[PDB]
Formats: sequence, structure tokens, C-alpha cells
Amino acid sequence: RVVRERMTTQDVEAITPQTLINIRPVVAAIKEFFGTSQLSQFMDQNNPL
Amino acid sequence: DPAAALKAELRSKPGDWYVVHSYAGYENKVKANLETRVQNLDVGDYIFQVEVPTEEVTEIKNGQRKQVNRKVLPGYILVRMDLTDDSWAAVRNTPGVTGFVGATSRPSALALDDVVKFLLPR
Amino acid sequence: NDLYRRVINRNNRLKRLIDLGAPEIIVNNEKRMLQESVDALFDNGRRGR
Amino acid sequence: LAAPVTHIWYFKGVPSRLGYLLDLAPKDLEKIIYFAAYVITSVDEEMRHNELSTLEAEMAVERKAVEDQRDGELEARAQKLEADLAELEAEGAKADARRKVRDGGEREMRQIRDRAQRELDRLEDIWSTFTKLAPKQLIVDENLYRELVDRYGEYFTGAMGAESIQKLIENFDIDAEAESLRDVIRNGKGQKKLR
RNA sequence: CGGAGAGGUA
DNA sequence: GCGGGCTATGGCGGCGAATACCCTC
DNA sequence: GAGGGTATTCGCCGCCTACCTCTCCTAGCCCGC
Repeated sequence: RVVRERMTTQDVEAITPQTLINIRPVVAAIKEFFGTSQLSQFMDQNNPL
Repeated sequence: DPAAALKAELRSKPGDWYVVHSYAGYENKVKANLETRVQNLDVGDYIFQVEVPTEEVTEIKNGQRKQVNRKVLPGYILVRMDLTDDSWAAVRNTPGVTGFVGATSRPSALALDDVVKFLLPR
Repeated sequence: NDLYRRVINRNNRLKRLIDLGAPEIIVNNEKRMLQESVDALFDNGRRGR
Repeated sequence: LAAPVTHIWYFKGVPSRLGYLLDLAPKDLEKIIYFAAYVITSVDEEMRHNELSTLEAEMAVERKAVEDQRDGELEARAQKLEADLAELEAEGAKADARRKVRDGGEREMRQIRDRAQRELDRLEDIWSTFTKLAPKQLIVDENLYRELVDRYGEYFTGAMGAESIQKLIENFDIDAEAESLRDVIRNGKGQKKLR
């Protein structure tokens, strides 16, 4: 959505792949999953089993 | 009188001024994308002008006077246009936009007196 | 405190807009937002999102 | 608060303890409170009843004048049609262009008649509103309310928002309403009595 | 030490 | 250019009231 | 149409107690120095 938005509000012949891509949403969703999910569970290490 | 002069100027120009709602500081970006979509999407027949009525408040902060480009009516967009779903798309589907500020149910146009009042440099 | 801040923000917004003068449409929209803010403060989620 | 605000407990909590008090449907409160419709806080009756006949005469004059203007427009359109017929019969134009111009002219005449009917029905709607305007009535379509107030600024007062409901509560006696509900209960009966 | 989530004991 | 502050559809039962569909005047 | 009598649908309310352990509690962006 961000890249489509920025695809219309920046002049041509100055756009490059690196100036349209904002990683933030992806690196944020990954952390959201690995910190604040019901399935990313603190591992049970009472005993090897 | 600047008021009468701008009244006469805006009498002839096509399109009835309308109002749209934005998200706080996301206003100038809204007008940017709006008239850019006017240039690109081929809807120049609808949006004849986009204005963010804003008088820059030079206030004494941090020990010195500093201007704040507050949008007189914060969060609101004055856009001259016609009854067209295309302009609705180009604005309400633009970034930092919430919807058209209708009077009762559907979008309503500011009276020329108010738009002349708010488009006059303060 | 967050909801109190929402209500106070909208109240000050609507106060400034009336004091400085504004078209009845904008003032009505701001009053609607103030109404929604107060409704959220007293009972959040009862009406709308 | 810079503006009046309703308390959601007595508006949204089922049963709406504002709808029962004011005898308004919950949708009506949803609209009036959230600035989606105007409401007639009150309508003057004596200033209406005394001037009813005079305003009926004034509306008759107004409708006659508007109809005369429309008939003049139709006469101008008929003159245009006569000019078209003269042009057709002047030079050689066979059935193709004849039918083209005649269809154009009859379409213009139908457009004029549609404008006539729409204006007449607008005035009829205005008068129907005026002869039915009572407190606790929602006037949607801001354009209609604007026409009503511009043509008749007095004879009534309509507001919108929480302050309108505050006004309704102020102009609302509790004894007469209680007497009316008690009468509906003891006498009458039915779904009326249940409500 | 207030919220959300997860796991667990009776 | 970097730091800080401000804003933004796998529940289920009971119950009632806010509301579809049809006969009557 | 108004009106009433029936249904029909949707919103809301309710869903044992007590206790132990752990991990996260914003993100984007716009203005200032």
C-alpha cells in the first residue's frame, strides 16, 4: 500500500527501487509475531522431554 | 476591498468549494497527492484548485519567535470541484483523508462568503 | 488518561474553531467528533468501533 | 465542554431512556445527536394559524408566477421550434435531419416540462412540510431545510446536535405527557398501551 | 505492579 | 542528520426491543 | 397508507475460585538543534 501510494506522489526519472520501499512494516510485523503472539510460546525447558 | 475583489474573482470560476477531513498534520501531503492525482489520473476537469487555509502563527517558543503553519481549520481540506465521484475518489482515497464533511448526509459546499473569508491572507 | 486527553483535545479544537469563527458544517463536524469522544470516555465500544 | 453533549448511558443503552422520554425512535436520536439530520425543536402555531390563509394566498400567487415564467420559457422554446421548421422548409433537408431536429426540439420541450413539474413539486413539498411541521420531526436533505428557512425564516426553529435535544427537553412538560400516557393505558389499549 | 498474552497447579 | 515529542469473522443460550410481511378499513 | 398481528433479526448479558511462572507493553513522522 505504501509503495502504491508513493508511486503517484513522486516524479518520474527520479524514482528508484530503494526510494519507494519502506521496510518498516515488514520488520515490524515479524517482531509483532515473534513477541506478541499466542503461538510464539516461551519454550518449556523443565526437562529434555 | 480585498474581500469584494476575491468575491468577484471566485464568482466566475467553475466549481463549488467543498470541505474534506484529514488526519492532523497529514494535510499538506494530502493536497500534494491530491493535485498530483489531478495531474496524473486525468481528473483535471473536476479539481480546479486545492487550498489548505493556513496562517503561520509566529509565536515566542524556545525563547524566540517561530512560525507554525497551522491550517486555520486543522484537519480540513478546502477543494473546489463539482458533483463527481472521480474527485471523491481522488481525495477520499488519497493518503491522510477521512471523508467529505457533509452538512446533513451528503457533501455540502461552503458559501462563497466563508471561502472568501478563509482564502484571504490573514 | 488517554480518553480524557482525546476529549480535552477535541474540546479545545472545537473551542478554537468557534472562537475564530468557522462555517457551520465544520463546527458541526467537530461537535460530532466531541460527542463521539465523550461517548468513548463514558462507555467505549458501545457505539461504532 | 464547548458544546452540549449527551450521556451515552441514557441514549444507547437498550431501551434508549432518551427515546422513551422524548418519544423518538433510536435511529432518530442516532441521527440528531450525531449530526446526520436536523430536528424541529419547536414550531410556532399561532403565528402559523393566524397567517395560514394569507400564506395560502401568497403561495397561490407564487405558484401562478412561477407557472407563468415556465410558460414563457415554453413559448420561447416554441419560437425556437418555429425557427427550426422555417429552416427545414427553407433549404433541402430530407427526413433524416428533419427527424433529428424535431427530436431535439421535443426533447427540449420535455426537459422544460420536467423542470416545471420538479419546481411545482418542490413548492408542494414545502407546503406539505409547513402544514405538517410539528416538534420532533427530522428534516434530512439540508437543501430542503435551507429552502424552508430561507423562504420562511420565522414560524419555527430547527436545531441539530445535542443542543437540539437539550432544547426539546427544555420545551417539554412532564405532566401533560404523563396524563396522555395514562389515558392511552387506561383507555384505548393494544400495542399503543404496551409502548 | 497497571494492562495484554501464554503455560501450569488444585 | 539524528533525537524527541505528538498523534493515530470456530461461541452459545435467553431475552427484549427495534423492526419484515400480510389482512382490514 | 394506516394499522395491527404475527414473525424476524440483532444487540446485549452471562458464562467457579484460588494460586505459580514467563514475555511483551507503539509506530510513524514531523519538527527542532
